[PDB]
Amino acid sequence: QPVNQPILAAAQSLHWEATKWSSKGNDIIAAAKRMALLMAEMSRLVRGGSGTKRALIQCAKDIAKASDEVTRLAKEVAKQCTDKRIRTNLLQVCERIPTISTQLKILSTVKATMLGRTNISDEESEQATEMLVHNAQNLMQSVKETVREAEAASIKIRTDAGFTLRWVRKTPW
Repeated sequence: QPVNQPILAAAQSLHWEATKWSSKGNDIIAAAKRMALLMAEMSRLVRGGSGTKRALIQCAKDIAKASDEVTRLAKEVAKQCTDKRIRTNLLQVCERIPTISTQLKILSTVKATMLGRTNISDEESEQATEMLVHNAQNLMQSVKETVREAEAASIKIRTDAGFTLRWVRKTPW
């Protein structure tokens, strides 16, 4: 029942952004929603005492897989974008995500191995937790920025080229 509040808040931050749009014809939106949902599960798992070890590692694996989908798709959009200013801005963020999510897998495994066990101090334990939480905030923020910029980039899409990603806002009606 206990939940690591900053991870849950980072997850809700991403969710608030992703749910501004429909997933229909929008994978970036679908993957971002999945990440937000998985990251909320992560806050339960880090704060949960047992059985977390297998689930903590799998949750990080799921989140990293969803991030590769976000990165892969956001890179195509940058490619089809005429505005260099937006194209350049989107690409760096897309590039950073794989590094952050690779780090999520490492830190989740570290936190998972160091659990239940009384060998390590409460200091090393909290630190492992804080490293994980920091990575989670960074990841949530990077995907949120990627969602916002990918939408901004769609406006400038090369005229009549390939297939675009559909941006429909659900806030109205």
